[PDB]
Amino acid sequence: SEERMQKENKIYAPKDPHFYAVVLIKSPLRASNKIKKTLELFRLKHINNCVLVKNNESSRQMLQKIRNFVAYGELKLKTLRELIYKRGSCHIFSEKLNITNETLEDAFKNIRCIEEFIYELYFNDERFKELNNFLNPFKLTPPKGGYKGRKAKDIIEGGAVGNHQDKIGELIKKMI
Amino acid sequence: AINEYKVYGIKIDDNGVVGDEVYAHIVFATNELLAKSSFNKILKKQKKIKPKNTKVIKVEEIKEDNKDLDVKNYGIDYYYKSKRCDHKGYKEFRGVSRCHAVDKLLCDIGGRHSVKRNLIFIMKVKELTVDEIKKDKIKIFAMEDVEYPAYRNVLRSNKLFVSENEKLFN
Amino acid sequence: MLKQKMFEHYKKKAILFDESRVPRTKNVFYQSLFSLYKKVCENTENEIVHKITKRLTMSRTERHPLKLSNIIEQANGKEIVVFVGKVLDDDK
Amino acid sequence: VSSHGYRRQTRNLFSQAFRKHGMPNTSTYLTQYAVGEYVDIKVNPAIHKGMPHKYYHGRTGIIKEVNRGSVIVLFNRILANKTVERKVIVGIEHIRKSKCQDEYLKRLEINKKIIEEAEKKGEVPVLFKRQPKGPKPAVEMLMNNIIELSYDKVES
Amino acid sequence: GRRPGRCYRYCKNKPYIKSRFCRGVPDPKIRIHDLGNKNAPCVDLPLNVNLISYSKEQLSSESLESARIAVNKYMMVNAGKDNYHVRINVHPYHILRINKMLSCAGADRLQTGMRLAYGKPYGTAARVRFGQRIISIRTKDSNLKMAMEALRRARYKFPGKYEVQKSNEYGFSGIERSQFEELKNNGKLINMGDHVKIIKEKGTVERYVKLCENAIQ
RNA sequence: CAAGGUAGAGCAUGGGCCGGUAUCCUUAAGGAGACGGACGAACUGCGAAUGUGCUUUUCUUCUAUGCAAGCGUAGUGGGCGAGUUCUGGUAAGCAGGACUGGCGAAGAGGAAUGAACCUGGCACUGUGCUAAGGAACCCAAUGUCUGGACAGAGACCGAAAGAGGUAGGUGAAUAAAAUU
Repeated sequence: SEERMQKENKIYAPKDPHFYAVVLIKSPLRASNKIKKTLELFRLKHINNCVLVKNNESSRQMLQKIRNFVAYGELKLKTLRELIYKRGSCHIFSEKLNITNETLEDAFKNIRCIEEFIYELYFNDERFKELNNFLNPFKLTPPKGGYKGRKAKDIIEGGAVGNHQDKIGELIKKMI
Repeated sequence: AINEYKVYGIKIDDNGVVGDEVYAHIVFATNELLAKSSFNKILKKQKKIKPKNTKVIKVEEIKEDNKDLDVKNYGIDYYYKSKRCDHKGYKEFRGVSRCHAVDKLLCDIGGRHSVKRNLIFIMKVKELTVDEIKKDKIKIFAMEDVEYPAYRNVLRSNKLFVSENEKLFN
Repeated sequence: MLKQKMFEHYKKKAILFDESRVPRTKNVFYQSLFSLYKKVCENTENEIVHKITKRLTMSRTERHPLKLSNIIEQANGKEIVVFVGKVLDDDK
Repeated sequence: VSSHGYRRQTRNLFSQAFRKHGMPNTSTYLTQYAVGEYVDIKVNPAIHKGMPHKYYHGRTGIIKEVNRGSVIVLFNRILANKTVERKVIVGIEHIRKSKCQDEYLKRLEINKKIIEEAEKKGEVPVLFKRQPKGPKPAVEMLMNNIIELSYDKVES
Repeated sequence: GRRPGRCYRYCKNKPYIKSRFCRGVPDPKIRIHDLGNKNAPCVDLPLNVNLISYSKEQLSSESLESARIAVNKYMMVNAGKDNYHVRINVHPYHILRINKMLSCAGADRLQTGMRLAYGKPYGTAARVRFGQRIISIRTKDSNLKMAMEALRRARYKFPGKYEVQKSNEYGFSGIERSQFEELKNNGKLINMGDHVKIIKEKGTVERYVKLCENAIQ
């Protein structure tokens, strides 16, 4: 496609992705009640938790309120795979469990292996709610080699919170 | 270290490609995110398109060759913010790349005027021949007329204590 | 889809027996009867059985009595009626 | 210290707008009201009967009862950390019909068609929900007509 | 006597003005605002020089009066009476208060200490902000170095920072010198003492004609 | 979808400071003035951001180890402090309000020490990693590059006013190296 387009002096820019990934970088214990409620609705509870969220106008206004606590951005397929394979897990209602063939078949009548799960999650938009709400929040370690500056500054200022765009993969890869 | 990037972008509303114009901007920055930040800054001040109505279509890095590390002369036009106002000026440097030239200016102004790197703006970078040089500083080095000896001593070994009768420096 | 699935789960869990409740009476004949119903509940989803088992655990005041005529008034044309309590005479 | 009369602190409120003094227009008197409509309170300072208390100015409620020249409207209010309903009497000169239900009523008109067909042909409605604005769309660009931008303005 | 200037330097309180609510206020010390050749036509005194504020504070009516005398005496001796015009731009409208207390304190029938502490009128001041023009001069172009030195002497009478600067403007018009000449030639200006009115193609024609016969050229 | 009059901006009704060309009125003074500059917590012609309420799950997102009418009964009714703002006062570790988190009733690691500041909320053990803050020695971990700076200075530290030394920017000259 890129060849055909360049061969007729035109640029193509794909649609923005359907989901962002969010990581809780610093402690919320002194934030206001309005902030605490917003973190609850995104299922974030302890430091170094990571979670996936629908890209949508409501979500983008929720993120604006909490941007001083969280790093966020977009995630390509290679990193999504390493996350699910190395740190993924699930729940039925109050029972926490490992992702196995029996448990997929039970929950989603037509997904049978962990590779089909990752494929649907990335490529099918209309099933995102069901597919996302099956996974538990990911529990990560602090990054290997530490943070370079005062993490509470914005990424533009040289810290660690805010919008890392196409480059969140680098933070997550040090935290798996 | 500093790098050079060129960012391209368009306007959008409730529907796509609302203007047929494309806008471009060359910038020296450390990474792509600091590049994209600058593009947003200039659009909002020279036009009035805020981020929610913009989309970046491309970011590209610009790189030279210089396999033999040949040394060249450059002139740079800049401004910076102080406590009073904004101060414009021009200075000349030598180096193996445009980025090598630009990193030396940023270091200079931080040393001489006590300014953080984000308050300095580059307006123009130009490569020059020997007849073009304006100020005094680099001309002797450009005309190839310099030799000098070493002022700093250098340690011979990593050991902390050594015998009195050994050679200590260089 | 999901919002319905969730609510239909809550409605069910609101009916079923709690299994961490027990009657306070030291009467061994009453405690026998509770044991039967308890073992039936863990092998069924039927709402009538669950309701009965929850009511055996409530206090004497919660098990308020009814008069014969009021049972008939509430029977609504059924043949068998069930009541966790004591049935008294109506002189009227 | 301050006082506590019925029209305390109403110097800005309860004053006419510039070049809009005088009595109300005919449309005010020819509007018909019904129980269950949503209505919106805005006091006219020139009319001295049937005025509500200034807490209710600019609030919207629901019509409970209709009389010759006045209406009873239901409101809710927090007092001592509990919710209380309040029944406010207002004259027809101090009210206007509310616009707050407008979009919902349009949506109901569309739903009312589908919900009938859903019995005949399908089994359940598609129901036409609203969705929040999604991600930024994709674009194909011709790449002539490039415009350059520069820090040419020195800003002395 | 008076309290020192540090007591009333910064703009702590809201403006407070002589009115029906505030009575028994003393007169300000400065009363005279224009000096030199007041009615000289705008064209005759092209150079403009100003004292400009780099601070946000209150200036007492006593300080303004001392500066007037200082600036005027210099220009009068050096420029001559007919060659200059000085204007002091700021007016002392704000009222200062004092909560007066006795020396032989500790015990009296008078209500002692911080009981009923609201003060009485004490004096007046002007309130000033950054980049404001405090004193302004117009003169002949020969008198730049003289006008500079006159304004320097005011700079020592006020708290904070102030700078002497030269303007782009013609006179006490608001017009840059380049533009003024371009409107003067081509007949568009009407003199009104220290300033000018610009003729425009806006009204009825018989008025336009009647204006144009009055132009400066 | 409503309501609002603060910050900014303005001086059209009311209060109110200084100066005015032509022209006008008298005087042979002064006054008025087609206009400019300066202003109000109890001046307004215009008007934000943040905050408040109403409807819609027929609207995203979360939700049972969750909410909870009703009944019975306790303690409390001297508060204090930080950040952002306000009123009285020359001010105050002073007196008095508003909003969002604390100490009270909160330990642990860090600011040498400190109720409230930074990191961050505690059952009991074991192995790894990071925060804030550090890395000659006291004391677990330290080095490198480029400019400035000589004062028993600085790393900890006061004003209006200034010359001297040195490093750079911009604008004027002159030039038989440059200089002002």
